[PDB]
Amino acid sequence: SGNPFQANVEMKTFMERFNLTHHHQSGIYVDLGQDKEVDGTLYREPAGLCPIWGKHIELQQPDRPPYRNNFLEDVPTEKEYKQSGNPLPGGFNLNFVTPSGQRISPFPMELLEKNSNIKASTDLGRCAEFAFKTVAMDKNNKATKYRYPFVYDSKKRLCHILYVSMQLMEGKKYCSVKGEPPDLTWYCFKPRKSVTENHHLIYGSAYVGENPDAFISKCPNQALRGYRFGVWKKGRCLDYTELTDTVIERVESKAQCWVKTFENDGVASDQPDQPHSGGVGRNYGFYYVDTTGEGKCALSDQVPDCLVSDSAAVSYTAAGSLSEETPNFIIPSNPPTPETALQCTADKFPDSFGACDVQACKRQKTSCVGGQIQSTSVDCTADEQNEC
Amino acid sequence: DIVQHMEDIGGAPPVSCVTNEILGVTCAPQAIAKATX
Ligand SMILES: *[C@@H]1O[C@H](CO)[C@@H](O)[C@H](O)[C@H]1NC(C)=O
Repeated sequence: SGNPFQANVEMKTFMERFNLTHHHQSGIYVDLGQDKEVDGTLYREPAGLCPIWGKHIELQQPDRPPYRNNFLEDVPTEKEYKQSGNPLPGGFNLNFVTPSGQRISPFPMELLEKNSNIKASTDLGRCAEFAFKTVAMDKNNKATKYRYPFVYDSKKRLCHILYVSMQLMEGKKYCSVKGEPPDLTWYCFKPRKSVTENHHLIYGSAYVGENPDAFISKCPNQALRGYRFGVWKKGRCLDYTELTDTVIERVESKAQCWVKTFENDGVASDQPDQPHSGGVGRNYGFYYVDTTGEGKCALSDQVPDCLVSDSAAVSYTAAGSLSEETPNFIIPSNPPTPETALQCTADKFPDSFGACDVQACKRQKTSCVGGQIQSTSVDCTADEQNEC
Repeated sequence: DIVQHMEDIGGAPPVSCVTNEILGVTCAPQAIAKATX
């Protein structure tokens, strides 16, 4: 102990943004964390408090008109499905309108930023709040407490509400892949993140809008450059590569690692039986270059409580973006960066060394380099090595 | 059965209208495909 990353309120608050069981509190790959009654039937509801950057639902419709394979297309009308045949055409987007024909979805950010009811301080927050402020009506035309999930398109600046809260459909008894088998009503679909595509899409439960500025300080929105996540054990920060249950793979790029923190088979997921992960899962990882120059990806389910300095590493989570820098649409109109939380000055922040961990024969070294806290494990002293 | 299976994977209520605090009540202008709900 004497974990520098737990040493004071501000550091603790900083490191807490990485704990997806603390604030997000639901599934990531599939989020169905809540149950809501509509008209006497209980339904599963996306519930997570953090936006999932880059998450989209990839569809398996036939590759031909009228099918667009794009979840952001309107849900299909009965007449459209009659014309297409199987499977269902269209996408997940809510197509409802007011009596004058104004669409609820997609809804332009340009209207949300000048509306007195919308209190959020960022564009993402305003989309999330719009989603929170939308509820299903039941068969008596009464408001319920059931809320559809949203996708923010930060490229087009459009807020989408999804009528389809399903995120994963599979099994050849239920859905077809590219129209095969042709008798099936549903096409298959699954959540994806991609090394190149749809980074500008952000998927979330409507509950991201419940306290719509909260995600800015409580969610790991951006990748963290320059550090590997680790856990504090035997007096020093062990990065995931030192942990037994860690999954380590060679990767050709950092982006592939970011995609693996979301797609790997242990990511927090609520998909069947109705599991509630509570955000527990293998959601954390980092790209690093190992000592022989190979690019690797380490994935773990251990929530990080310290960091190991490594200027060529980048730490990702299942929830966050590939981007390492705060984008403009989450900066308040009016929360410290990693650079700020991790800042030090050389003459105020002396080197410290912890006790030798005689099992590994290594000790913690914490120092200030380049105005930023460094945290590594170094060789023990000669005498200490006697004890190893 | 098929209803329990769909519910377990997030199949949503058969809803024709939503209320939004900015727009008020908003409804499908044509019947939505039944299977969607
Ligand atoms: C993550 O949050 C959960 C629940 O809030 C908590 O029990 C756990 O201690 C946290 N883990 C940390 C800070 O490493």
